[PDB]
Amino acid sequence: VDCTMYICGDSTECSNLLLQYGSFCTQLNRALTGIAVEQDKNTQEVFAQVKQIYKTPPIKDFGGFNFSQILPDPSKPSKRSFIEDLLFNKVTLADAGFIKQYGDCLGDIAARDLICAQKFNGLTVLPPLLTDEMIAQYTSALLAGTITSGWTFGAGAALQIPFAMQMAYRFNGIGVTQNVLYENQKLIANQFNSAIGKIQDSLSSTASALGKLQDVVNQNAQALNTLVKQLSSNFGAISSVLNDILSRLDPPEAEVQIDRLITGRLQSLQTYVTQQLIRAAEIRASANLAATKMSECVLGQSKRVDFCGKGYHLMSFPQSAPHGVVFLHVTYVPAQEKNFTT
Amino acid sequence: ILSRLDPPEAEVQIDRLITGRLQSLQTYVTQQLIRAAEIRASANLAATKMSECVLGQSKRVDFCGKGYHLMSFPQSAPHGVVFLHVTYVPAQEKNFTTAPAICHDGKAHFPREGVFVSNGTHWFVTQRNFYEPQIITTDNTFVSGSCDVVIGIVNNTV
Amino acid sequence: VDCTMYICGDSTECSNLLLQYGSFCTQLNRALTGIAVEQDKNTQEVFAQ
Amino acid sequence: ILSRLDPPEAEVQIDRLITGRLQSLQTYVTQQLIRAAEIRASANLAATK
Amino acid sequence: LTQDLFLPFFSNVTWFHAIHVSGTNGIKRFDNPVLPFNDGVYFASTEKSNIIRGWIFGTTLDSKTQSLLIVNNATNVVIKVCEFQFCNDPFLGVYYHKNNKSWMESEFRVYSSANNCTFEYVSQPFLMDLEGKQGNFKNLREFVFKNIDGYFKIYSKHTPINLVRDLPPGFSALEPLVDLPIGINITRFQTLLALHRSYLTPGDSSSGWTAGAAAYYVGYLQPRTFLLKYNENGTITDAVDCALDPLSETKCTLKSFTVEKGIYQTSNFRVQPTDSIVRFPNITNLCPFGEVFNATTFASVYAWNRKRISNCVADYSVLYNSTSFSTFKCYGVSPTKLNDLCFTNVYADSFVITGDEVRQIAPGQTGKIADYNYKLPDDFTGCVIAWNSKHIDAKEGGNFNYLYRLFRKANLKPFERDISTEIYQAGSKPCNGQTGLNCYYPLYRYGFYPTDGVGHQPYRVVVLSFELLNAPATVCGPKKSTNLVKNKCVNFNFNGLTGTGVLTESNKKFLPFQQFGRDIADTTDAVRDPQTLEILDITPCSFGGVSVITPGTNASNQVAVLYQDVNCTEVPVAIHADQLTPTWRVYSTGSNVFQTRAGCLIGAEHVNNSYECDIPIGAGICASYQTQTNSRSVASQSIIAYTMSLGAENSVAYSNNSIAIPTNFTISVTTEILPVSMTKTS
Ligand SMILES: *[C@@H]1O[C@H](CO)[C@@H](O[C@@H]2O[C@H](CO)[C@@H](O)[C@H](O)[C@H]2NC(C)=O)[C@H](O)[C@H]1NC(C)=O
Ligand SMILES: *[C@@H]1O[C@H](CO)[C@@H](O[C@@H]2O[C@H](CO)[C@@H](O)[C@H](O)[C@H]2NC(C)=O)[C@H](O)[C@H]1NC(C)=O
Ligand SMILES: *[C@@H]1O[C@H](CO)[C@@H](O[C@@H]2O[C@H](CO)[C@@H](O)[C@H](O)[C@H]2NC(C)=O)[C@H](O)[C@H]1NC(C)=O
Ligand SMILES: *[C@@H]1O[C@H](CO)[C@@H](O)[C@H](O)[C@H]1NC(C)=O
Ligand SMILES: *[C@@H]1O[C@H](CO)[C@@H](O)[C@H](O)[C@H]1NC(C)=O
Ligand SMILES: *[C@@H]1O[C@H](CO)[C@@H](O)[C@H](O)[C@H]1NC(C)=O
Ligand SMILES: *[C@@H]1O[C@H](CO)[C@@H](O)[C@H](O)[C@H]1NC(C)=O
Ligand SMILES: *[C@@H]1O[C@H](CO)[C@@H](O)[C@H](O)[C@H]1NC(C)=O
Ligand SMILES: *[C@@H]1O[C@H](CO)[C@@H](O)[C@H](O)[C@H]1NC(C)=O
Ligand SMILES: *[C@@H]1O[C@H](CO)[C@@H](O)[C@H](O)[C@H]1NC(C)=O
Ligand SMILES: *[C@@H]1O[C@H](CO)[C@@H](O)[C@H](O)[C@H]1NC(C)=O
Ligand SMILES: *[C@@H]1O[C@H](CO)[C@@H](O)[C@H](O)[C@H]1NC(C)=O
Ligand SMILES: *[C@@H]1O[C@H](CO)[C@@H](O)[C@H](O)[C@H]1NC(C)=O
Ligand SMILES: *[C@@H]1O[C@H](CO)[C@@H](O)[C@H](O)[C@H]1NC(C)=O
Repeated sequence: VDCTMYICGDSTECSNLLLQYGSFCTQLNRALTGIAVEQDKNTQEVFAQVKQIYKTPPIKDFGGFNFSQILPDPSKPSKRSFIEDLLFNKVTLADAGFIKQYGDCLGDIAARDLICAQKFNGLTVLPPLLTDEMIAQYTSALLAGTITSGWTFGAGAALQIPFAMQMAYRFNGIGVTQNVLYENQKLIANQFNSAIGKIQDSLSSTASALGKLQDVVNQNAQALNTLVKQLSSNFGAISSVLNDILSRLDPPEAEVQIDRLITGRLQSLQTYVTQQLIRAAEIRASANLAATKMSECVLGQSKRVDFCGKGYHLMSFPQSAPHGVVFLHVTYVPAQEKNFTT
Repeated sequence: ILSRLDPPEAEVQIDRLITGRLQSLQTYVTQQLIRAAEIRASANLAATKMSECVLGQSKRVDFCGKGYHLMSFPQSAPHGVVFLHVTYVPAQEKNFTTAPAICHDGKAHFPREGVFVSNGTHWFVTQRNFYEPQIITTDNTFVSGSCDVVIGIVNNTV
Repeated sequence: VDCTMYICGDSTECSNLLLQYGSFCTQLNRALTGIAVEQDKNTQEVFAQ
Repeated sequence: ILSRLDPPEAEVQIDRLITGRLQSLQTYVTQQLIRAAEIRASANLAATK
Repeated sequence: LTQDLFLPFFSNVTWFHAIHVSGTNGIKRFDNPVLPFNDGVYFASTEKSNIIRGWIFGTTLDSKTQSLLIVNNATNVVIKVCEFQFCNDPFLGVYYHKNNKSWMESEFRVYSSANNCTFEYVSQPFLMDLEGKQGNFKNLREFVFKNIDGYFKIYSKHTPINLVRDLPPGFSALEPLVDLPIGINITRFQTLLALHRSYLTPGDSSSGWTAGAAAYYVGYLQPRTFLLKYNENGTITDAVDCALDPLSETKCTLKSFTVEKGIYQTSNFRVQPTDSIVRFPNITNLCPFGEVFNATTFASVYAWNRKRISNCVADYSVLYNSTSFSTFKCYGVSPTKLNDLCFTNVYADSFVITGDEVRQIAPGQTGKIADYNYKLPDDFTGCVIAWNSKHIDAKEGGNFNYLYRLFRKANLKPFERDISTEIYQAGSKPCNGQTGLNCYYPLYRYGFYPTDGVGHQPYRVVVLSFELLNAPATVCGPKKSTNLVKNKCVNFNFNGLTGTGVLTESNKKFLPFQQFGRDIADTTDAVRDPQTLEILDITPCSFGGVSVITPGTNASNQVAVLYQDVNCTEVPVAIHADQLTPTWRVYSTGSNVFQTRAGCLIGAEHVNNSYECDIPIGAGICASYQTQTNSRSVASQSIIAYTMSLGAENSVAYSNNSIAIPTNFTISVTTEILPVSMTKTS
């Protein structure tokens, strides 16, 4: 937020009165920049766990498990997974995420768009340091490392292991001896390929990933629109237009009306910044939870109940989403419960 | 203000200073509450890390250190704490040829705590984190069913 | 919180001055309702496992 | 204020009350948001436990 | 951090010279021209021969206008504000005379006459004088002259140097000399030289006298924002011109003189509007104040005769000797802004009351007039004019016109008229339309004799009521319209609606009566030119989104700028580069312009390599300050911009039947730091 452009605009009279008023501007911006670097630290702590960009192996079948829907697709410019392509569509992101250049609002024919109703009033949107293609490079490295090494690349160097020979231990970890896998390897691989097909087709109908990710996109966008509309409040002055006061009244009497607008708009900025700090804390909590879930479900196999999935955790796969992450949790779920005497 | 103006006019100027100073204090207190929450979160994380790394050995990945957690030691610091995490980090990574369920005497043989590595024309069994091969005996192994495992190589199992 | 009843009470004079003043009331209530549904989500996430 | 003063002079005194009471509401709502975060943390801990 | 009139850093300074007839190889010259003042002057002069004596200040430099004169002669300095008739080429008199009974007889060759002197000031002589040598200017004297609110302010400094033909670089802080209350309009100025060789001029008409290479420097002050650093004694020891370069702009948003390595979002200390604009409609006709204020008869207060004032120019100057106003009180508008405003509707409301009742023509008044006769409203927005009129409304027998109401069953509402002339039963018995016990005729006639106290004398009141709507203007002030600069971030004033922004031809369509359009934020974003009917839109002068990338002020001083969301070809148009200092255009055009996905990065050399990130620019690009000694021979460090790397690319050798098993381990000990508490305060 540029302080003078929001409060005063282009007004040497107002810009002079804001000087002797106070030095809140520096304090307000110190808080907003602390939030901004935290948004990059969150993404780093979630996605840059491994610093080795493992290439996806040229093999595409691992004992029957397909993986073609969660691995990167090399056809289109975005080297994202089929499902990651499906996730970046359910989130509208009708905001400054879609770039609006400055020349788009200089030459205009009908009415000024809100995106530059806030631009012309000192409210800018900084872009994230990591490109959405860099997030996809990090997730593809994690999937490769996982499906080709298992436990090993999180605790050290990647040690190659056959996949079905790996799912044997994944079964040994939940209390099921190895032979149960090899004796059901084809049925097990089929049950796995069907569930991913189900999540794929279900990520095309109801728009439920929109739940928590679109909610934070709508929150941020709405706060800026509120901050903009609040420039039409009088706050006790004879007008909410600064050039109306400056046209009718002389400096001694115009300073009384301007100081009301200055106080009201400084309060509006302070409210915005406080709400942003609270939401930044609420999202840092979720980012820490996601950084824990990655290292404990993708780089390992957790014994914690209901932490990675619902049943007995086997493995997990990360998928990048706009301003977030998606975890595909694979569990065991025994279902037959035949009675016995014991 | 109190030197130049009289009470009726000085009260107008003083009430402005009172309002702004109260707002300055309110802002300070709100920022302090937010930072106190952010630091209570870290203090709870440290109280979890102590009881789960120093008073125990955690299986959680990357929770106490980087590799496989062995133990941890606390060190006091100004307004904080330092943890010395001791991990395992296996590092020599030599390749081998492996296969599950060696098929001997018309029955499958799976290992307990093993992966069934193979020397040149020789087969053994090793624990996953450290190369230590044994002979495939009846106690390094359990048996279940016929030989339908997708690879099932042939061996002796003495 | 009903905004006008706290600030103005029953005062068409005050209720008219609060209009041209500003629209914080709406943003104030948006925050309190987000808190209220979270209190139900907490209880659900704890007990309706 | 509304009994002794006329609208032009009563509006000056009322706008002070409006500002003060709006600030009082905003302080309440901010404290409620902070406590709601502190209790959502505990509710998540209980849902984990 | 203050906004005031300052001499910009690295600004143009004009260099003037003299004859030096004893050093120009038998060649002379006479040039100390008349220069503009322009909101303040910076004057410096390296000299050795004490040839500079003082200055002249004024507008016409004739006897028809007052002027100011400063002459430091030897002992004491003389400052006079008289009416001088200066000569076309003024200079001081004698230089010296050795034992001829004429030692230091300084006669003024400056003015032919001095009259009507108002101010006179004498004090000790400025820095130093009476030196005589060559090849070294052992004294640099600097002066800043200001003239604001009647006072003439001089600030000076005196430093010893030894140079030849250079205004020496370095920092300069001038201390206040004098604040003189001379109160004169000052537009031009001129320097006083001491040119004499045993005589002022030659034998007849030439200089042919001592000319010791007089040379001085002149700079002009501009409205700027500076960041001053006061020391323990209160002396300014350092400053920053916030409008100089991107680095200064950063040291002003962070009010500090040292900047750490990083990228900083920046406030707009960049552009300043230089010219203003007035565009009023064609009215060219004066309002009928000669017949509204100067009439044979006015209305009675109860029949107060509202009339309207359509297209005309409202110039209250015409009534200055015509009438004297005892009351002139404006509501919702200031009396000093009535010349800069155009109104869409105006009304008159003329009547006559006594002198003691003129106070009852304010908004919230009570009384016989404010209750039963006139009753101004609460939100008036107008001016109330009143003036004694005993010379036209008083007769030697009495003037029994101008009735007034005294009895009414209820107070009048705002701007309501009443001529009811019924009988007003005061008690409870019926009135029957007959004046009796409690029945009074409600209108009574004022009696205006010439032998009355000033409280009972008649007063003519005029109550102007105007509005300011989006309609076209009808009444305008005496402001004179200027041209229409429509690209250059000016101050504008179209129909009394002022502002500051960039005017530009618009494609918006207005309704036939609309004069301006607003936005979601109540800000004027388009205005109609009332002289060409053309609609043109307004753009802010400030461009937001400028981030300055610096490697630290204690490491270097070269920076890179990031113009967020701006095409690299439209940077000079977005920041208004032609209105910037030359040290700003270095960062609008460039040898190395790099178009990132965030915006245009100007100042850094885009390399094709990749490193771990040092200063995050955004959208995948980071930047750092790397040396080039291995990149080029005798190469200095610079700022590079690269696409950060996510780590070493690797590949796992996967297959159906191959496993890797470790043969050795590595016990490692890593640290983890967690804050547990913070400082508790009360
Ligand atoms: C040089 O400046 C001196 C400053 O003292 C002035 O001397 C005055 O000369 C006038 C006559 O012109 C006398 O009436 C005053 O008595 C002198 N000054 C004093 C001591 O008050 C004078 O303005 C300049 N020129 C001369 C003649 O010295
Ligand atoms: C400025 O000087 C002029 C010229 O001397 C003054 O005008 C004369 O003033 C004298 C002194 O009272 C009168 O006797 C003359 O009748 C005036 N002449 C004319 C034609 O005006 C003038 O008074 C001076 N003004 C000031 C401000 O002192
Ligand atoms: C406007 O006129 C109405 C009607 O003539 C006035 O109301 C009446 O006031 C009289 C005297 O106070 C009462 O006897 C009547 O009962 C009222 N009639 C009604 C319909 O209420 C009213 O006072 C006038 N208002 C003004 C300010 O002039
Ligand atoms: C794997 O997935 C692809 C794409 O969904 C599908 O067409 C195919 O039937 C699956 N089988 C293979 C080749 O493993
Ligand atoms: C037997 O199993 C069924 C379901 O498997 C269960 O509903 C039932 O309660 C069990 N016991 C008896 C006695 O039927
Ligand atoms: C300033 O000086 C430069 C360099 O000598 C010259 O090119 C330019 O015309 C000057 N500008 C002004 C305004 O004097
Ligand atoms: C202040 O002034 C005194 C004497 O005028 C001088 O000695 C000192 O160096 C100055 N600066 C300070 C005290 O910082
Ligand atoms: C102005 O008033 C003076 C003083 O009565 C008078 O002499 C003069 O004629 C009037 N008119 C003008 C145009 O000065
Ligand atoms: C005012 O009225 C008088 C009538 O005596 C007339 O002579 C005069 O010209 C009018 N105008 C002015 C400006 O005095
Ligand atoms: C107003 O004046 C300008 C120039 O003085 C002229 O071009 C224009 O036609 C006039 N009329 C209108 C309606 O602008
Ligand atoms: C920048 O402008 C050039 C020429 O006008 C155009 O070719 C290019 O596509 C533009 N790029 C952007 C990002 O605006
Ligand atoms: C960077 O690589 C591109 C790709 O060919 C090339 O066009 C450009 O000249 C290179 N720039 C430098 C500075 O090496
Ligand atoms: C063998 O091991 C090395 C490192 O231990 C590894 O780089 C390589 O890919 C493995 N496989 C083959 C076929 O070399
Ligand atoms: C394991 O590594 C250490 C590292 O120095 C080495 O000294 C030791 O001999 C190794 N053990 C082996 C090769 O068995």
